[PDB]
Amino acid sequence: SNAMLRYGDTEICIDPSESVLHLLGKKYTMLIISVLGNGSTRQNFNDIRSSIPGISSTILSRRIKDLIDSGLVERRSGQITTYALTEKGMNVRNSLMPLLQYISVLDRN
Amino acid sequence: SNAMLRYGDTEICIDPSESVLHLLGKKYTMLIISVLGNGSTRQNFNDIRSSIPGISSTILSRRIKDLIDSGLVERRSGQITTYALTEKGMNVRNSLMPLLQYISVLDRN
Repeated sequence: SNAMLRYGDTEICIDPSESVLHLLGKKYTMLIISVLGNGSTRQNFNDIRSSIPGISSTILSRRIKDLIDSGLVERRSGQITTYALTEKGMNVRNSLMPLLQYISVLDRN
Repeated sequence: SNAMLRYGDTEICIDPSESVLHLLGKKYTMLIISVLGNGSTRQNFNDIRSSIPGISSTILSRRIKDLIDSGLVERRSGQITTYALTEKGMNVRNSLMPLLQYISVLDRN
C-alpha cells in the first residue's frame, strides 16, 4: 500500500515500506549527496568526512555503501580512492538543493 | 561547525547538529508534510494516518508535535480537530515535491 501525493495535475506514488526515501532520510544521507556535488574534483573519503561536521567514519562508510547499492554514488579505485555521484545521484542532488536552501532559511528563523 | 553546500553561484550553510533537517529526515516526516497538502479541506488525525501506509498513531502524533513546534504545521481545535501546513510548511512542501517525484521514478528503477 502506497502514499499518494498531489503534485499539480499529477499524483506521486510512494511505498513507505519500499522506497529509496528510507535511505534518503537517514541521518547525513542528504548531506553526503550534497557535498559529493561540491568542488571540481572527485573527493576521497577524508575530503567527504571533513566536509560534514561530526559524521563518523562508520556512518559515512555505511551510507556510502547504501548509496552505491542504490546507484546514486560510485567509488573509483585508482592510485587514490575517490567518490562521485552517478547521473541518478546528480538528479537527486538537483532536486535536493532548493529544499536545503529553504531549510537554511528556516534555521535562521 | 557547518556543512557548506554549493548551489549555483551560492553556498548553502547547514549546521548538521542544529537544523530542521534533522526533523525532516526522521521516518515519515516528509510524507506527513506531503499529505497535509493533498485534497481540499483540513484533515483530521485519522485522515492523515490513513493516507500514510503503516504509520503508527504514536509516531504520527510525535511528528505532528515536532512539526507544530518547528512552525510548519498547526492544529485547529474546533468541533473537530484538524491539521494544516503553515505558510512555512507549504514552502517546504513546495521544495519537497520535485524530490519525491524523482524518488518515485527511482523506485521504479
